[PDB]
Amino acid sequence: AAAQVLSSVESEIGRTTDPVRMYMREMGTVELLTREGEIDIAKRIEDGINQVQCSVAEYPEAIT
Amino acid sequence: ETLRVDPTNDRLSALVEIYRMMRPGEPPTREAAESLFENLFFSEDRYDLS
Repeated sequence: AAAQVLSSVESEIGRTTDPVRMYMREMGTVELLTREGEIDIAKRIEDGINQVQCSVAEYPEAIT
Repeated sequence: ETLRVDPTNDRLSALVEIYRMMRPGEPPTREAAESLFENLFFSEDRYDLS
């Protein structure tokens, strides 16, 4: 539904070249879950890094 | 005659079209439109006739 509100405001955009407005619009749709939402994705960081490291231990050339 | 050409109705849609003429393309958040019109003519600091 957020994208729908973007597009109605975009149908009115009266050639306002001001990139301020443009950026402001896009960011205006994206909400921000706080507290734990942030840590959520931080966990995804850690597991991605360890993933590749597991491969390094397991893989022949990597230890080499 | 004026009333006929103006398809807009309530206070809010008037504030919307106001805001959309002044800032065409910026999404009409309610408080932004109200604050715009209010501050245009009724802001003490902005508006002094003397």
